[PDB]
Amino acid sequence: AAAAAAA
Amino acid sequence: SKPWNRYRLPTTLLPDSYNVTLRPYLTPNADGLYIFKGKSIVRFLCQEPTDVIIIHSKKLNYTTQGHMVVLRGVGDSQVPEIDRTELVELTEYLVVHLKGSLQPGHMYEMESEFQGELADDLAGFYRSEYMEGNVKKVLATTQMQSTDARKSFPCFDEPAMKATFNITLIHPNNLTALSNMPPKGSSTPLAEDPNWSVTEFETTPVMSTYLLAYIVSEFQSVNETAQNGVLIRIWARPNAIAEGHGMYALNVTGPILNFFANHYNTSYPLPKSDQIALPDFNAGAMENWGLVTYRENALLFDPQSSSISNKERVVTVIAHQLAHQWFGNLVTLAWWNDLWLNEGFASYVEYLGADHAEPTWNLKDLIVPGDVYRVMAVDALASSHPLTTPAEEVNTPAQISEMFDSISYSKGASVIRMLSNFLTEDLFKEGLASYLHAFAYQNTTYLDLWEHLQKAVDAQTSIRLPDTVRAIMDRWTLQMGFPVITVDTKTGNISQKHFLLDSESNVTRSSAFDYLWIVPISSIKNGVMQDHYWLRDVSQAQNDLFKTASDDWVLLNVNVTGYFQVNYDEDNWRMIQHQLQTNLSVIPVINRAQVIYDSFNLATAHMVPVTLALDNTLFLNGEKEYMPWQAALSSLSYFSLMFDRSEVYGPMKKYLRKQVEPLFQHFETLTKNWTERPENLMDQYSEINAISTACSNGLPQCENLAKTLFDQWMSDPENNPIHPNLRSTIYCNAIAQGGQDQWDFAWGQLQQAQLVNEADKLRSALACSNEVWLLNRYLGYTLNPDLIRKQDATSTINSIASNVIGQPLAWDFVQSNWKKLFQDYGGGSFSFSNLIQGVTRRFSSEFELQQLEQFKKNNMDVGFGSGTRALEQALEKTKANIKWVKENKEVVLNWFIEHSS
Ligand SMILES: *[C@@H]1O[C@H](CO)[C@@H](O[C@@H]2O[C@H](CO)[C@@H](O)[C@H](O)[C@H]2NC(C)=O)[C@H](O)[C@H]1NC(C)=O
Ligand SMILES: *[C@@H]1O[C@H](CO)[C@@H](O[C@@H]2O[C@H](CO)[C@@H](O)[C@H](O)[C@H]2NC(C)=O)[C@H](O)[C@H]1NC(C)=O
Ligand SMILES: *[C@@H]1O[C@H](CO)[C@@H](O[C@@H]2O[C@H](CO)[C@@H](O)[C@H](O)[C@H]2NC(C)=O)[C@H](O)[C@H]1NC(C)=O
Ligand SMILES: *[C@@H]1O[C@H](CO)[C@@H](O[C@@H]2O[C@H](CO)[C@@H](O)[C@H](O)[C@H]2NC(C)=O)[C@H](O)[C@H]1NC(C)=O
Ligand SMILES: *[C@@H]1O[C@H](CO)[C@@H](O[C@@H]2O[C@H](CO)[C@@H](O)[C@H](O)[C@H]2NC(C)=O)[C@H](O)[C@H]1NC(C)=O
Ligand SMILES: *[C@@H]1O[C@H](CO)[C@@H](O)[C@H](O)[C@H]1NC(C)=O
Ligand SMILES: *[C@@H]1O[C@H](CO)[C@@H](O)[C@H](O)[C@H]1NC(C)=O
Ligand SMILES: *[C@@H]1O[C@H](CO)[C@@H](O)[C@H](O)[C@H]1NC(C)=O
Ligand SMILES: *[C@@H]1O[C@H](CO)[C@@H](O)[C@H](O)[C@H]1NC(C)=O
Ligand SMILES: *[C@@H]1O[C@H](CO)[C@@H](O)[C@H](O)[C@H]1NC(C)=O
Ligand SMILES: [Zn+2]
Repeated sequence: AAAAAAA
Repeated sequence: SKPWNRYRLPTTLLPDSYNVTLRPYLTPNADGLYIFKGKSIVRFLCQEPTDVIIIHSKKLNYTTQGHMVVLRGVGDSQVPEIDRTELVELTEYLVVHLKGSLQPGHMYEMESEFQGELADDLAGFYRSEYMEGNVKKVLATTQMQSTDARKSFPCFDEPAMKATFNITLIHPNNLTALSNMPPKGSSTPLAEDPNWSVTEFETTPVMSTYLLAYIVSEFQSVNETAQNGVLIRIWARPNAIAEGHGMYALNVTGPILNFFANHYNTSYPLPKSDQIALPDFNAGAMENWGLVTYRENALLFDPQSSSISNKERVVTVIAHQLAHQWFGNLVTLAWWNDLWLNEGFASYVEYLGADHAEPTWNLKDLIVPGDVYRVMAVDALASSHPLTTPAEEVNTPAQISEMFDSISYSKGASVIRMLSNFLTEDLFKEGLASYLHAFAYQNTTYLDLWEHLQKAVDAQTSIRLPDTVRAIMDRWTLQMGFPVITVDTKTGNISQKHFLLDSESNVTRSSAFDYLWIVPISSIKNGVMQDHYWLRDVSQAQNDLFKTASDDWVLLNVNVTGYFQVNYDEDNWRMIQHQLQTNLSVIPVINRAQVIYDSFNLATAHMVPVTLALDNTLFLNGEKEYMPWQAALSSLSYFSLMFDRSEVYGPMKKYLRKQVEPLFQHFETLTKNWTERPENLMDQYSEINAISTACSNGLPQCENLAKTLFDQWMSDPENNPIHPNLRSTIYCNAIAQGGQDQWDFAWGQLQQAQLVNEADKLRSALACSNEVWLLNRYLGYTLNPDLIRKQDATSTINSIASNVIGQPLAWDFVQSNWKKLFQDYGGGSFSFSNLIQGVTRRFSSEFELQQLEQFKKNNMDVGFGSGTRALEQALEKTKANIKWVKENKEVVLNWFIEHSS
């Protein structure tokens, strides 16, 4: 699952 | 011990193929229970003789005729008689005791009939409820990740035990049934009741149970056929589709799939790609092979109300899941202890895939603020852990769940990106293709990837390494943390040591390597790339690459491709600073950010003075680009948190007002009086941050823009004149300047908001009022379900708390209403750890510590529950804040006074 991963 | 009391399955029996038929009942019974029924046949092969079948089963009731299963032989194999079947709940097994042994090489079929709750629990086959108009809708969907396939049907539910699956869904005839594979053909009526239909799906490839998916709903799709015939569909609520919200996802999917097929040198391994937007899907996204699930705000995009960061989030979350359709799904890591490789890889390549779809955006840069510096905050702690975990320490579902963390994802991504960079991408891609082709439809460990990368290294002569791929990566995967690399530019001496933010921390986790790494070190000297260097597993070395004349400067770790931070002697720092002051464009934008990120961390660790870090922000008055400003803002938010109620704040504010004004002025012109947005993403991001920084630091021109725009909105409510990008700042600042007219208008807008992301901005902006009475009235709303959603309650209180004026009010509110513990910890867990974290965040005095202790002195009944550990963290954190403020207040005050004119 998931990520992306914001900044 | 008995095998049914061990958490890992036996290796005596291996599955070949499954038939599974599921039937969700989307109408509750006369009691409000929703159920699904199922029937399954698993065909498996005996490897070693055994008189017991152990298969996973979780929360299923069996209604099979006779025992819980029927067992047959395949072809002309004989089968032993069943002695008994039992359920062993702890290890989540169905256990079939036989009266004789299964025979090596023989195949057997095991049939079962069963049912379970179609719960509101996001696990296995579950239900999801949402609203369409005044109508409450219920759909059935799946989340098998990690050990929940067994909650929907009995199966050998470990990722290496792959099989083909023939899925059939029985569903109301006016609903659509989706699964991993296309339907075999049109649905046919269920003979026992033609209000139901039967949809059969094509056989899956050999695959893992955790990647299965099946969905019954009223959803509709937008579609495209790629040139190779692959059908691409985006599924969502009918009203979302009709609104066009699925279009951006549809736009990027085709280009992302094409990028990956080429990148992986491997055809997309399925006939179709479905992606589905589910309301309130809290797992965020899951890479089910051929049927990827997303929460709506992750997949859907509304051009008229969504910001650019929103668009960035859609394209990268899509690239991430699609990455897995090869890496993870086609080739699967054999056990959960290697989860980091799978999620780390996707977390890295999501930027590559997304960059292909949006090539003007420079998306690849975002891994640095988004993953590298993010994870370095937690990996620079004594309480961190290595990427690697021995397989034999990961056994239970709870242990498996613990694999899914920041280290696995973000450090995984950082380390893999470092690896690709030091190998070069071409060479990395060659090993990657070789790995995928060798292990297609099978399972691997991380050592298999290293082996294939080493094969690529060994087949060429250009790239030379100081050791094997494995030996190098072992330094980054078998031990926790990362080094600070310190350079003395007068000698060219270079050292490494384990970097901890807390210089007084005791590291008790031992390393097989004594916390020494083998480190790839790129460098730039006077704006010119130098030869690449490897620091070997030594504490100190020397090289002339890092030796300068006092008019020269050197800067290590170009683009922060290496998973480390860099310190220099003070003279080199000043040279860098001078360069940044006179011609900044000579230093890559990512390194302009790095100088800030690293120096602030180094100051925390007492490796430079805090004034040196602050000195590194001085160039920002001439900085136009997003990242270096973001670095400053991320590093300074703690300063603001500690000092915004103190004498330090005016000078800080004035300093920031000074630094940001030219950037504000720049965008004023560039945007033609804020009428058109900058072209590319980085520049849009920079504008957002500039407006935010300007307004929140009291720049009159920003305050004026905010007031004007909001007044304009208020005179014409149906025509919002504020571009989505700027809404959060404009709304917040305007409400701050205004009174109940602005507040009541925004509240009205909140109450009729259709879109979650607009509602979020409004909720956050309403907390920006500078009227005590409005904030207290707002707090009084947060516990009313009619006005503020339950799921949004603590978020809202937290936003009020982050307002300096709202800080005492929110803190009083929490202490006083704490007895909403015997009300929200038995109906809906209610993120209490976040609330405590948020309202106590500012505490930095002995007096505030005493308040927190005095408040804690109510352990007598009530307790804290989910935030019991969060309170202890708040006390430790306050002591750390107290100490930091005492060490830093005087020095910081005078630096800001000195530099705000
Ligand atoms: C799922 O469906 C597939 C496809 O129809 C079945 O595959 C057949 O299985 C037997 C081997 O046991 C062969 O005789 C056929 O050649 C297979 N067909 C194809 C197209 O591969 C598979 O057996 C089914 N799974 C189960 C559990 O019945
Ligand atoms: C798994 O399901 C498949 C599909 O229903 C079964 O294969 C069918 O069996 C029926 C008889 O019940 C025949 O009419 C068809 O020839 C089969 N269809 C196909 C596409 O092959 C299969 O028998 C099931 N597996 C087991 C072990 O029962
Ligand atoms: C996987 O990679 C190989 C190697 O690059 C590709 O094969 C090459 O294709 C080009 C045609 O554009 C030829 O000029 C080369 O001579 C080919 N090399 C070899 C060794 O055959 C191949 O097309 C790629 N396959 C996939 C599925 O992406
Ligand atoms: C897990 O993966 C390994 C491969 O990494 C599988 O072992 C291979 O099986 C194939 C046939 O599918 C053989 O051609 C190879 O020689 C095997 N390699 C080995 C044993 O090292 C293994 O079958 C998979 N495990 C399970 C349970 O499926
Ligand atoms: C450091 O990162 C920058 C991106 O922030 C790289 O610059 C890009 O490089 C490629 C090819 O040279 C171009 O497509 C981009 O347009 C470049 N952007 C800019 C602003 O130059 C740079 O090449 C990286 N440096 C190293 C050594 O890898
Ligand atoms: C499973 O069985 C138990 C009683 O044995 C019952 O409480 C439960 O409701 C059953 N669940 C379903 C979904 O049939
Ligand atoms: C499907 O049928 C049910 C029962 O009549 C009804 O509640 C529902 O609105 C229908 N949905 C669609 C999409 O036609
Ligand atoms: C999808 O692509 C079309 C064609 O380029 C474009 O006009 C449209 O703006 C895109 N939709 C979104 C929401 O970006
Ligand atoms: C630099 O390294 C050499 C090599 O061991 C050592 O003798 C010298 O003292 C070091 N000097 C400084 C200033 O670090
Ligand atoms: C700054 O440096 C870059 C790269 O050397 C150069 O192209 C540019 O002309 C310089 N600008 C000024 C004002 O010195
Ligand atoms: Zn993932």
